Amino acid sequence: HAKPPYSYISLITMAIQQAPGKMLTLSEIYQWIMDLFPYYRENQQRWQNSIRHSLSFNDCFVKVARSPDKPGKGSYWALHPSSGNMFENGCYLRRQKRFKLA
DNA sequence: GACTAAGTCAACC
DNA sequence: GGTTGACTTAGTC
Ligand SMILES: [Mg+2]
Repeated sequence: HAKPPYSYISLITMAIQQAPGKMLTLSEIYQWIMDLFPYYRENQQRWQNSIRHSLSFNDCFVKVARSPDKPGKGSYWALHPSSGNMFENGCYLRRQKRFKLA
């Protein structure tokens, strides 16, 4: 296929938002992206590292530790509540200012 | 075409 | 897996 019309930032945000808990683990971020965008069924070690970079680099995704083991392995990732509706209203490729913190 | 957000590669933790 | 950074790629005005 051709590449979906969304940035990883957009992708990760749709994945978190649809989450029943509004937070996912890395692997669950990967699974959503693959369940819906067959394009991402390929080239995995390239884009999966780029998802990790996004999650760490971007202030709009903060991690939320697990507690009582649950399944276990891997933190949870959620959206900073002060992110606004950023990749929202028709701009999924380039944000008009990336959410940086202070 | 600039300006700066986004994606790559890759070491380290 | 989660951070970092140096550097490239690319959307948008
Ligand atoms: Mg982050």
